[PDB]
Parts: sequence; C-alpha cells; structure tokens
Amino acid sequence: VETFAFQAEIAQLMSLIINTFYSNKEIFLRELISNSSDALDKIRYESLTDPSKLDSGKELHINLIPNKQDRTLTIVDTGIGMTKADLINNLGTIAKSGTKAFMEALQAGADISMIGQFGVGFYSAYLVAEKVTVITKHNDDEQYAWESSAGGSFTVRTDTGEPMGRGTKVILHLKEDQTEYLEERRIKEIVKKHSQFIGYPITLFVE
Ligand SMILES: Oc1cc(O)c(-c2ccnn2-c2ccccc2Cl)cc1CCc1ccccn1
Repeated sequence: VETFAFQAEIAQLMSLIINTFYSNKEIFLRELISNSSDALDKIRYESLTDPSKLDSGKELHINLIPNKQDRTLTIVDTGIGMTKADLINNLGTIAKSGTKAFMEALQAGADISMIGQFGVGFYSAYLVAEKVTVITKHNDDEQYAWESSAGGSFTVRTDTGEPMGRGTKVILHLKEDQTEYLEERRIKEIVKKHSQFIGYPITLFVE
C-alpha cells in the first residue's frame, strides 16, 4: 500500500465539501454518472479506430449497486478506466486548476451544485461518503484501488479482488445519516431528475 499527500488545494476543496452546510447533497450521483458517461465516450471513440480496445469487454454501461449490509453505494462503469499515473499524477494536475476556478466561482456567488463545470465533480462524493474506494482497470495497466477518507491523504494499491475487465468502480462508504442513497425509490428519483438523458444503459440493482 502506497500513501500519498493530496496537494494543499485539493485537501482544501475536500475540507470545504465536508464542512460547508449544504442540503442539496443528491447532486453527487449526477457527478459520478457524468464521469462514467465521459469514460464510456472515451473508450467508444478509441474503439472506432482500434476495435481490439473492446477485447476487455464490448458492453458500455453503468450499474448502480446499493448494499445496506455494507452501507455502500457502488457506481460501476465499463469506461476506458485509469492507469496508475492517472491516479497518482494526472487527476491531481487537472484538479489543481479546476479547484482554483471553482473556489473563485464560490466566492462570487456560485454554489456546490456547479462543481462539475470545473472538472472536479468526483469530490462531491464526500457530501455523502466518509470513505471512497475507486477500483479501476485501463487496457494499458493493471487493476488498482485508490482510496481516501480525506484528512489530507489517499492510498493506491494493486487490486487482487475480482478482476473487472475494464472500467471504473466507485464505492461510496456512506456516512451514517446518508443511508437514503441506498433506497431504490430515492436513487430512481435522482437518476430521473439529473441523469435522464445519459447515452448508456443505467441499471439500478435491487437488494
Ligand atoms: O468517477 C469516475 C468515473 C470514471 O469512469 C473515471 C474515468 C476513467 C477514465 N477516465 N475517467 C474520467 C471521466 C470523467 C472525468 C474525469 C475522468 Cl479521470 C473517473 C472518475 C473519477 C476519478 C477520480 C478519482 C479520485 C479523485 C479524482 N477523480
């Protein structure tokens, strides 16, 4: 297991998301589904010129998996996935500029719901989760697990769990008072409200 420090700006963003009083928490789901849709667009585009890029799985979809026993909500996609360099370097490099622009917009009067317009929508997961585990597999790299409970650090390890083929799985270890996001009617409501026109099948699993 390797432990990394978040850049000061991203740690500041995470503390802002965790500490700010903001009731409209449900937008986290739209942000994660939007990320999945973008990663699926990327592999679809690449497969147009190289069909072998789909040897790791032809199906392009998103699954929403609630688990009341584990108190987790998992967002699974079969998108392009992320390499180790994405998890350690590339996400952070992109997030620094996005965070700065988002911070400036917030001071000017914008609200947390607009986070996605700054390319840092993933961190809205901390509105509802105490810990987030991200399992990912890119065609050019091994399967990895990124994890953070915030507090200024994240970990990266090789994942020896069930191999996924290709894509990204975001596991939200929900806060005790945010279990409404495990309810079927609540998730259906949020998907219909914010993610009605996503160009990939969204399957909401039942418990
Ligand atoms: O929820 C996700 C789902 C995904 O499929 C992917 C993904 C795979 C390949 N590209 N891509 C992508 C899609 C849209 C926007 C950015 C990206 Cl990198 C990424 C994230 C969030 C990743 C994340 C983890 C920790 C800290 C910050 N960010």
